[PDB]
Amino acid sequence: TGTVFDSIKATQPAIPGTSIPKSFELHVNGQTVWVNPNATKHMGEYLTRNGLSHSTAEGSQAMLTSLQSAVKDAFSQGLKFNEKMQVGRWELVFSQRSSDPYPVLKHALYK
Amino acid sequence: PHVNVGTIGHVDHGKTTLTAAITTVLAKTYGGAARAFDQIDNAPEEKARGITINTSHVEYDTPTRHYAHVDCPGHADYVKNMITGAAQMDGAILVVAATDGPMPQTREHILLGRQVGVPYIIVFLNKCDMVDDEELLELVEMEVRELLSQYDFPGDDTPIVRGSALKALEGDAEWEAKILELAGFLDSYIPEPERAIDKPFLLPIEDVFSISGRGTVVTGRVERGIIKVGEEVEIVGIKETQKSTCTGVEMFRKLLDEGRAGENVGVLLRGIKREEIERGQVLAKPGTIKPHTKFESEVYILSKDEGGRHTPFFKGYRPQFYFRTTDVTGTIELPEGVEMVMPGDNIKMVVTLIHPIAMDDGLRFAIREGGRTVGAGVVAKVLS
Amino acid sequence: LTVDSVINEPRSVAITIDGYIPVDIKIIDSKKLPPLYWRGGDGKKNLLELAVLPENGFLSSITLVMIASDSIHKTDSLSVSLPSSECGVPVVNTKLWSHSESDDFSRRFVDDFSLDIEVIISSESMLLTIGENKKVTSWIKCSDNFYLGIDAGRNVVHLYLDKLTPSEVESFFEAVG
Repeated sequence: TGTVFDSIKATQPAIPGTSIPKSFELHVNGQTVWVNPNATKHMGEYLTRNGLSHSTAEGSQAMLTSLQSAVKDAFSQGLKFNEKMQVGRWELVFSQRSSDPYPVLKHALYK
Repeated sequence: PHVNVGTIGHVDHGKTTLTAAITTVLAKTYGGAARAFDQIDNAPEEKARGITINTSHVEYDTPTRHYAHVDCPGHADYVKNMITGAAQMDGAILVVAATDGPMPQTREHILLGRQVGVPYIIVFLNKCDMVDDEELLELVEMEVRELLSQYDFPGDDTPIVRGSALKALEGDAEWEAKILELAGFLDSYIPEPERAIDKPFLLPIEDVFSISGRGTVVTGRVERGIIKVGEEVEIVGIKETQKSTCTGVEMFRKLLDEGRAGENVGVLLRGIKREEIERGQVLAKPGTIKPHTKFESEVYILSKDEGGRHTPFFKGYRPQFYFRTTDVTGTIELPEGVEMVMPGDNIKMVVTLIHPIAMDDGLRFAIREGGRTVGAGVVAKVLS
Repeated sequence: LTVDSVINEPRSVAITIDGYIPVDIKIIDSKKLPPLYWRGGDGKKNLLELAVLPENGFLSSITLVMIASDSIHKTDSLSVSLPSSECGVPVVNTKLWSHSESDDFSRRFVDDFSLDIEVIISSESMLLTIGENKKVTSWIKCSDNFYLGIDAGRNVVHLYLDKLTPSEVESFFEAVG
């Protein structure tokens, strides 16, 4: 049993140069949130902009851990759908279509 | 037990003959040399990878150790091999022909070997058969020790063998015994190299993050030593050195309580703020690394075919120096009388940087200008 | 902002429309170096990001992530008056990011949220206005299905879309929320 990747179900291959998938079902405290590819686009942008570091796996794991600790704090205050979030150093927006019984996350920014 | 040794000396003084004789004679008197491949093919300061060093190699085996012996064919290859860390060495074998004394090239080579920090050097006098007097041998054996002592080597304690490689590989005894005593000095005088896991802990920072409810985590690969949970670590770099404690170590597959050198890990710190940590910094054992701005070093500038300048640079040169994880622009001071530094020749220079960086003697670095690697160097002496 | 040139590189621009993310246009697949962004609108309810390479002024993707049903206005039909200007991918003077070399994302995102955004949507086409300003200048035409418009004050103001069939505005309205 891993530390963080046990809460992630991968749905697409990894972003070029990282170990985070393009989209995944994140299981935080039982809530299943599917991550839209835009959040992962911005996370890979963060991890690649610093330059290729060749130790991107642990950085990606820590980034996913930070994202989970932010989404649990988003659940702590209640989810504001289609609105920017107030979690410190982050900002997330959610949505829920009728076909999806699980909410979707469309935006992830790490300042 | 695997030990790496190198040869230093003039090309036509018979160092290749010595290597062949050592291999064949130790293969006769002892077992055959093992084919083991224990070492990597490259060096620290990864941006300096791909300089196309020649690095002539041989291997032999003694009853106690297995020796990988390396030598360079030319001056440029030798200086590139010493300045970069390719084919690391725990000891060097100085080869001087007793017929004609040490050369200025050999003097410059052992000066470079001191600057890069070659720990021990033993001397082998070749072609001692082509001289019919023991006193001239005594005087040249004294002057090589004098030279070694001039360049801070223990010239008084340096083992010296008076042999002849050619007659040794021609099957004549009393010379096979001399190169066997050479191998015995390799076994006895050269200590076991310091294992990387036993060195002081040091970790270059590559990326920094903050996890809500958990704290700040740094993600880099550890270069030296071991780090365990609960220990206090000092971060040293651009800002003033700070203290923190490791409240856990995270790895890509499982969470572990100790981080050994060579592993890519994630270190959780205590009390430190994301804004205070940057990339160019390093975690270390408190008091084991110090930040410096000025240092004397020996550098090799890449030639045109190696990807460097097509033109020389001058006193007003201001490049970037890429250390473990970042570049820092620095200003250089050239030796007296040096008006220009062409591409392809090695030179000493005193570099002073714009921000402090944690450094010790022997740390290697790359020299870039616009993101392209243009030279390689190793710090010889830290300054104020 | 500052837009200063156009190019003529023929390459396919793909435009998908998910039921989650309203709109997204990908003119090129950028992997040489990630882009840097300009974010416009109201930061809380109406966010529109624009990406541009750091090496030059070429764009990567401009997409709005969320828009309010009140900040849009559906009308009967287009005012499709279109003076065709030079075609191709525009460029941007990247002086806004004076120090993009610190490698901290904070100094990489310039976003003036003081400017709001309106969307005029119809069963025929959709246009986007920014800044609540009465400025109009030449209209760059990236592809026959996607046009763009600059203002007199050195900035992109109006966006336009063509050849859209309501079968995907169904998903667009499922995503606008």
